Amino acid sequence: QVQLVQSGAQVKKPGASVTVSCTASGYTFTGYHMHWVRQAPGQGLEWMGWINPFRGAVKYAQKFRGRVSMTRDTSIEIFYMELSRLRSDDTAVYYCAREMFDSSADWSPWRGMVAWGQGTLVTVSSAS
Amino acid sequence: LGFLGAAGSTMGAASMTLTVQARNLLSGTVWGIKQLQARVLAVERYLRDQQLLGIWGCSGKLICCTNVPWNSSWSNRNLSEIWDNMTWLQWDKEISNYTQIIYGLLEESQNQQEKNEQDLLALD
Amino acid sequence: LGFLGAAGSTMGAASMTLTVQARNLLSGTVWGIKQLQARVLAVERYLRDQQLLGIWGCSGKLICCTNVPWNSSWSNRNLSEIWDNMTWLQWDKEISNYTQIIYGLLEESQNQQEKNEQDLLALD
Amino acid sequence: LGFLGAAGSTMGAASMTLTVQARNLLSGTVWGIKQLQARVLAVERYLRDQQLLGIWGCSGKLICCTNVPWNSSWSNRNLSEIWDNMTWLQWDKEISNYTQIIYGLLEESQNQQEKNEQDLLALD
Amino acid sequence: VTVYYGVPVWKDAETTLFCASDAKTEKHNVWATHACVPTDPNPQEIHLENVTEEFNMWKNNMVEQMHTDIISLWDQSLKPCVKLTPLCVTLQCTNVTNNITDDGELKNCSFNMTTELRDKKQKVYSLFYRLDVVQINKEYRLINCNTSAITQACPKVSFEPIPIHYCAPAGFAILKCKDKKFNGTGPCPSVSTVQCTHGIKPVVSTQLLLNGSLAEEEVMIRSENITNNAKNILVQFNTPVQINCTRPNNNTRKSIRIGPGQAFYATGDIIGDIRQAHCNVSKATWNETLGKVVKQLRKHFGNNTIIRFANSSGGDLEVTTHSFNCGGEFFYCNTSGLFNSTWISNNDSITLPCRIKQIINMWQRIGQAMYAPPIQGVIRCVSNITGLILTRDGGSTNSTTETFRPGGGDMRDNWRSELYKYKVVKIEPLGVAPTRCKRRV
Amino acid sequence: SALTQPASVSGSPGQSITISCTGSSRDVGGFDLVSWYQQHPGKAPKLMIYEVSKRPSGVSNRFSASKSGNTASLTISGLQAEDEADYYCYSYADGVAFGGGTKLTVLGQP
Ligand SMILES: *[C@@H]1O[C@H](CO)[C@@H](O[C@@H]2O[C@H](CO)[C@@H](O[C@@H]3O[C@H](CO)[C@@H](O)[C@H](O[C@@H]4O[C@H](CO)[C@@H](O)[C@H](O)[C@@H]4O)[C@@H]3O)[C@H](O)[C@H]2NC(C)=O)[C@H](O)[C@H]1NC(C)=O
Ligand SMILES: *[C@@H]1O[C@H](CO)[C@@H](O[C@@H]2O[C@H](CO)[C@@H](O[C@@H]3O[C@H](CO)[C@@H](O)[C@H](O[C@H]4O[C@H](CO)[C@@H](O)[C@H](O)[C@@H]4O)[C@@H]3O)[C@H](O)[C@H]2NC(C)=O)[C@H](O)[C@H]1NC(C)=O
Ligand SMILES: *[C@@H]1O[C@H](CO)[C@@H](O[C@@H]2O[C@H](CO)[C@@H](O[C@H]3O[C@H](CO)[C@@H](O)[C@H](O)[C@@H]3O)[C@H](O)[C@H]2NC(C)=O)[C@H](O)[C@H]1NC(C)=O
Ligand SMILES: *[C@@H]1O[C@H](CO)[C@@H](O[C@H]2O[C@H](CO)[C@@H](O[C@H]3O[C@H](CO)[C@@H](O)[C@H](O)[C@@H]3O)[C@H](O)[C@H]2NC(C)=O)[C@H](O)[C@H]1NC(C)=O
Ligand SMILES: *[C@@H]1O[C@H](CO)[C@@H](O[C@@H]2O[C@H](CO)[C@@H](O)[C@H](O)[C@H]2NC(C)=O)[C@H](O)[C@H]1NC(C)=O
Ligand SMILES: *[C@@H]1O[C@H](CO)[C@@H](O[C@@H]2O[C@H](CO)[C@@H](O)[C@H](O)[C@H]2NC(C)=O)[C@H](O)[C@H]1NC(C)=O
Ligand SMILES: *[C@@H]1O[C@H](CO)[C@@H](O[C@@H]2O[C@H](CO)[C@@H](O)[C@H](O)[C@H]2NC(C)=O)[C@H](O)[C@H]1NC(C)=O
Ligand SMILES: *[C@@]1(*)O[C@H](CO)[C@@H](O[C@@H]2O[C@H](CO)[C@@H](O)[C@H](O)[C@H]2NC(C)=O)[C@H](O)[C@H]1NC(C)=O
Ligand SMILES: *[C@@H]1O[C@H](CO)[C@@H](O)[C@H](O)[C@H]1NC(C)=O
Ligand SMILES: *[C@@H]1O[C@H](CO)[C@@H](O)[C@H](O)[C@H]1NC(C)=O
Ligand SMILES: *[C@@H]1O[C@H](CO)[C@@H](O)[C@H](O)[C@H]1NC(C)=O
Ligand SMILES: *[C@@H]1O[C@H](CO)[C@@H](O)[C@H](O)[C@H]1NC(C)=O
Ligand SMILES: *[C@@H]1O[C@H](CO)[C@@H](O)[C@H](O)[C@H]1NC(C)=O
Ligand SMILES: *[C@@H]1O[C@H](CO)[C@@H](O)[C@H](O)[C@H]1NC(C)=O
Ligand SMILES: *[C@@H]1O[C@H](CO)[C@@H](O)[C@H](O)[C@H]1NC(C)=O
Ligand SMILES: *[C@@H]1O[C@H](CO)[C@@H](O)[C@H](O)[C@H]1NC(C)=O
Ligand SMILES: *[C@@H]1O[C@H](CO)[C@@H](O)[C@H](O)[C@H]1NC(C)=O
Ligand SMILES: *[C@@H]1O[C@H](CO)[C@@H](O)[C@H](O)[C@H]1NC(C)=O
Ligand SMILES: *[C@@H]1O[C@H](CO)[C@@H](O)[C@H](O)[C@H]1NC(C)=O
Ligand SMILES: *[C@@H]1O[C@H](CO)[C@@H](O)[C@H](O)[C@H]1NC(C)=O
Ligand SMILES: *[C@@H]1O[C@H](CO)[C@@H](O)[C@H](O)[C@H]1NC(C)=O
Ligand SMILES: *[C@@H]1O[C@H](CO)[C@@H](O)[C@H](O)[C@H]1NC(C)=O
Ligand SMILES: *[C@@H]1O[C@H](CO)[C@@H](O)[C@H](O)[C@H]1NC(C)=O
Repeated sequence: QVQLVQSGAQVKKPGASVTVSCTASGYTFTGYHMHWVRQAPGQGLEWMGWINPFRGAVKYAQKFRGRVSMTRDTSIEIFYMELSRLRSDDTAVYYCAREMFDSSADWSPWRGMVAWGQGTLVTVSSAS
Repeated sequence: LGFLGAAGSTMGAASMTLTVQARNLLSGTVWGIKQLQARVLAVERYLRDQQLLGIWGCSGKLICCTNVPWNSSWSNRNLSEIWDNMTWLQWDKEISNYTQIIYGLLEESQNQQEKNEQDLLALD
Repeated sequence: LGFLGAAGSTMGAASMTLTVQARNLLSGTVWGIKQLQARVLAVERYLRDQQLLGIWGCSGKLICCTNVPWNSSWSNRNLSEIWDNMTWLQWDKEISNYTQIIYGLLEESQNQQEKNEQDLLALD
Repeated sequence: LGFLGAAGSTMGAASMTLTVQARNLLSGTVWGIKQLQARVLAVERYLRDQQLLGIWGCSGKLICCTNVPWNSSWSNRNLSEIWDNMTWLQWDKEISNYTQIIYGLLEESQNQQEKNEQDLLALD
Repeated sequence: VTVYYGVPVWKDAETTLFCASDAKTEKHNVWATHACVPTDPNPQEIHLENVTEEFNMWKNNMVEQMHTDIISLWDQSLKPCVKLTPLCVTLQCTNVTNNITDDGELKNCSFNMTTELRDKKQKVYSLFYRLDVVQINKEYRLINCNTSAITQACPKVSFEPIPIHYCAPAGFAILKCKDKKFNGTGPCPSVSTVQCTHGIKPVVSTQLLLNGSLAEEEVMIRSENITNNAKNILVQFNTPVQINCTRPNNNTRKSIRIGPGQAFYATGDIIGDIRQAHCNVSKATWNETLGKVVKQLRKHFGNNTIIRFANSSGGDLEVTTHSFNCGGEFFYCNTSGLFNSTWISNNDSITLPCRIKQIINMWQRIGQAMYAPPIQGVIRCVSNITGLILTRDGGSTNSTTETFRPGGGDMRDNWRSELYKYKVVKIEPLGVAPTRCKRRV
Repeated sequence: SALTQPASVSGSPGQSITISCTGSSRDVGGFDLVSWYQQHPGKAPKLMIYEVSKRPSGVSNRFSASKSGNTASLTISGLQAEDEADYYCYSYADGVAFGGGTKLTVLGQP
């Protein structure tokens, strides 16, 4: 089976840093790329980055470079998505999307990312 | 011209270079087992080639003759435009369409037909 | 009729299936080491058989004759009651006691002779 | 006289014992991998010898005439002074320097000429 | 019809390729060549004309064979050496450095270790590196103590990349694309055959192809497809770049006993000043090499666009930095200064921090780790840089600027840099032909 | 978003409609990696189709999609109740980009 269990919802203050976990199960961990997708409630769909589990190669988005930081731990088979310098617009639910084909495919890291996680909603509000 | 020396030369000039690559077809613990399996594969493929040649109505090396006509569907051209205007690579690229049944009929209608009446007209 | 296919066929028709088993004779870590051992054994047996065909005065397939005499010891019987009364199975079962000496005779008495007078007559 | 029996015998007599050693050129974990390696070496060497014997234009055994002139320089002797004076051992010892050029020249100049005009004379 | 035996026919195929090495120094079965057969003394390289072959270095199956072969050879040469399962033990470890930032990066750990006699136990000390141990809750322990089994590379063998020739067996020939302007895919005007390849140094490196082949007098930017950012961009230089890689620390090797018959080589006191390795590259020569490579890069993206170089994005230490070996141990140079230039339209040496890491889990096989032994004395080596494993960052709606960052990780790119101009084809000397001849009856 | 999408499409079940994911000459006509997504309200998006003129497994044949040059199109057949969700067009051009979103109504009011 394929299940991408994430962490629970978190409440943050603007200017802080937020990290979220997304564990993978039931497939070869070091052969499938993992897209991280962020969704603010009610608007369009955007993208964090994709991690190659083999050697941890990453590639971020132009508008998130300098803020996002993604790592992983192969031994425990989980994914990490750390976002810092939070802004009021960053209040959203984050999705981790496992890809469909193996990393050695022709267009593997740009495929449809069939498998998706449950999603963690982070609330970044000036209210305390 | 060495191994595969006349690879691009015309067939008429390539008719005399059969020898070099007929000769060089034999070349005389892990990381050492590769040598063993490679040489076994080499000898087995050499025997494929020799057995295919022998079972055909040739039993002769680098050249033979036969009694089967030319099917009128296999690249119907003239002698000049096949023997002087073309090289083996392009030809066997445009001829791999029936090579299987080319060999099938070249063995059936020769070994079990021509060699059949060989057996008969020597048995008569 | 496939490999060993016309085994039960009488030699009148079994003489025409020889090319089938000639073509399929060599059939074109542990649990994988057996593959290598089996393939090298197949190669060795095939080349032993080809060598026996070679040291004999045949140098060909499916047929060869010779000048060495036949022995009554070898299933003394007339042509009809050995080519139409039995197959190769029973006959071999009754002649698989002379195979070494029959091979030796039909080898030395002509290869050590008939090729020698052939060279001598070409030497004139 | 058995495998390598008449080694010291005169070449005229040695011509009659070629087949007894041509017959025995195939002879049918660690400390057992040696058997596999040895049999692979033996079979590959025998196939190298057969490839040489066939590419030279005879494909026959124990006797192979040709159409390439043997210049007197290499021999520097006469028919009696070669076939009687010395056996094959010291003959090879005194000739084991040209065998490369001997083989290459008698193979090329024989095949790629005689076989080519043989196809030509059958082309008419 | 008429069949010919020995017809000049080759077809694309895959087969097991054996090796051949120079006879020139056994050094107790050097990692690269132990049972490798002697190379051909005279490498007959045969040239061809009227020859056109569809080369494809990315669909080439030779590189996969060499990668698996290197994996198996490393495991085989690493198997009989000393197991380091008793090093998993609580390390009472303390800082060494008095002045602030005189050098972490040097940890003096005192621990227990079972001696020759199982009844007795000995108290020993060693100088580990920060990247080699992690803190447990100060008490430290080996970083790969909970995920694999540490195995010391027995120091009798060396890590020298020896030139290796992979030579195809009988019936298989290796085609060499000898033309100058070779892209990586398509017909090759000058195809030449050879028994087997030149001397390949199986170096292990990322972001810089050390001691590679630089015969390409042009900086040919290669990749399986330019438009795909996520696929690494292969670069091969023409002018070598000199590099002075040094480990100024003078380490002494202490043979701590883990007998019976087992030795654990631990670092003794660093006799001399405590320093960190620095990987120097001449600023000028590196500048002009970058100028050449960017001039050639502009041929793949527009006519004139901004090309920006930046430090590695992120990932494992073996990817964010420059992994390699110098004289017997593995260490990394962040090369954050070699990629910081941004170019729009158009004497000293740059110095890079370099961090030692004895324990290594290269190739990311969790089933086995490794412990590189310390090397006595100062380690100094000079290598030549012939290529960059760059990766292109994602573009935008209007990509007037394109930023190139170092990549690597997957070692197959390292091997493709030496096997781009080679491929194996099997021979099919059987082939029919039309003739006027006629066999007799 | 680099991809422009229709706001919403309305109708009854049973007929056939098309969802035009028009884009630029460098995104839909430039490549051939255009895909379509299905996001239930409050549920993580699912892959409703593999790519242009390409259907994957786990989905019904009712989703037939292609690209008409500069205007990629998703045509859903056999309109039914379960289709009631939000559909996101997904193309491929360097850094990954996503469509704004295509709402749809079935067997209900516009
Ligand atoms: C690219 O190619 C470079 C040139 O070959 C190479 O750099 C040289 O590499 C050699 C081999 O590693 C270095 O020499 C050895 O170094 C080790 C470690 O110091 C020594 O143990 C070894 O033997 C000793 O040498 C001592 C004198 O140096 C001597 O007193 C001892 O008795 C003993 O013989 C060698 O000296 C050499 O120093 C490197 N640099 C130079 C100046 O040539 C690069 O490493 C290579 N790069 C890669 C990535 O492969
Ligand atoms: C084998 O041993 C290794 C080495 O000890 C071990 O590696 C560690 O695994 C743990 C997870 O099991 C990692 O822990 C995480 O690290 C990330 C780093 O960014 C943290 O973000 C994680 O969360 C903490 O930090 C956040 C910061 O914003 C906090 O918000 C959050 O509340 C947490 O405090 C978390 O700590 C750890 O980094 C690695 N590496 C090291 C050096 O410890 C590996 O897991 C072991 N394998 C097994 C199967 O035991
Ligand atoms: C890492 O810690 C080691 C243990 O503290 C240290 O080595 C030990 O240092 C002490 C001095 O601090 C030495 O003490 C002995 O020195 C001489 C030896 O003849 C005499 O004065 C006494 O015998 C005295 O006890 C230890 O001999 C020495 N080694 C051992 C085995 O304990 C290392 O130097 C430290 N390494 C670094 C680089 O900090
Ligand atoms: C390898 O990389 C190619 C691009 O270098 C891929 O291609 C596809 O995408 C390019 C644009 O990036 C298209 O290029 C132009 O083609 C013609 C003009 O020659 C026009 O359609 C238009 O100007 C395009 O921009 C390619 O046409 C397009 N190819 C296909 C088949 O759709 C290519 O797909 C990629 N992978 C492979 C397997 O080759
Ligand atoms: C090796 O094992 C011994 C087991 O006793 C450790 O000994 C103890 O060490 C602590 C400090 O770490 C002392 O407080 C105890 O009194 C010691 N016990 C005895 C009986 O000596 C020893 O420390 C271990 N080695 C190291 C380097 O810590
Ligand atoms: C690329 O450069 C950035 C700085 O622009 C590096 O990030 C800093 O690295 C130092 C040293 O490790 C840290 O002290 C800082 O806290 C880091 N800053 C941030 C914002 O993370 C980064 O490590 C460099 N990358 C590489 C691979 O060299
Ligand atoms: C590393 O340090 C050791 C210890 O100083 C050097 O070995 C010798 O040390 C003695 C005592 O200081 C000196 O008298 C010798 O001259 C040293 N050896 C030599 C050859 O000079 C060792 O040489 C040092 N290694 C390096 C490469 O600096
Ligand atoms: C290579 O990149 C590293 C960061 O990954 C640089 O590290 C510096 O580390 C010191 C602390 O030791 C910080 O004060 C600096 O700010 C760091 N610099 C950067 C750019 O992050 C390292 O200097 C880089 N090496 C170069 C530029 O050659
Ligand atoms: C190449 O073609 C020319 C055509 O005239 C021919 O003379 C030459 O022998 C050929 N040689 C090779 C190596 O193909
Ligand atoms: C040759 O083979 C082709 C195969 O299509 C067949 O049509 C033809 O009749 C055969 N014989 C001749 C004389 O062409
Ligand atoms: C003959 O068959 C081969 C193998 O299918 C093919 O590559 C070649 O193009 C064909 N030639 C034709 C159809 O003329
Ligand atoms: C069975 O044996 C008879 C014996 O006369 C023979 O004629 C016939 O062909 C054989 N049939 C087969 C299929 O072997
Ligand atoms: C044939 O050989 C046998 C011995 O194998 C011998 O008894 C017999 O006389 C020989 N000749 C004939 C005609 O049988
Ligand atoms: C060997 O001799 C026996 C004598 O009874 C005979 O039955 C047998 O068929 C002969 N050949 C063999 C064993 O194949
Ligand atoms: C040895 O030489 C002598 C010379 O007279 C000859 O009679 C004898 O038969 C030879 N022996 C062999 C085994 O050739
Ligand atoms: C015979 O003549 C040919 C051609 O000149 C030469 O290659 C060969 O070595 C000569 N060998 C002798 C002396 O038999
Ligand atoms: C082979 O011939 C060369 C040239 O005459 C000579 O130097 C060499 O000694 C010969 N080798 C022998 C007779 O074994
Ligand atoms: C001592 O070791 C700790 C380990 O975390 C390190 O943070 C610290 O900087 C080191 N030095 C001092 C002076 O505490
Ligand atoms: C082939 O060469 C051309 C330039 O002649 C280049 O544009 C193209 O990208 C190359 N193809 C590959 C994939 O190497
Ligand atoms: C590195 O050291 C060697 C040996 O002293 C020297 O030849 C080389 O020029 C140095 N590197 C540079 C870039 O100057
Ligand atoms: C490289 O050299 C040019 C002059 O040719 C200079 O403008 C530029 O700043 C240099 N770049 C670096 C990084 O030194
Ligand atoms: C690289 O260039 C940037 C340009 O802003 C500069 O800030 C940085 O210090 C440079 N790095 C090095 C090591 O020269
Ligand atoms: C390649 O590196 C070596 C040192 O490892 C150096 O001597 C050589 O000059 C460099 N490149 C070339 C071919 O000049």
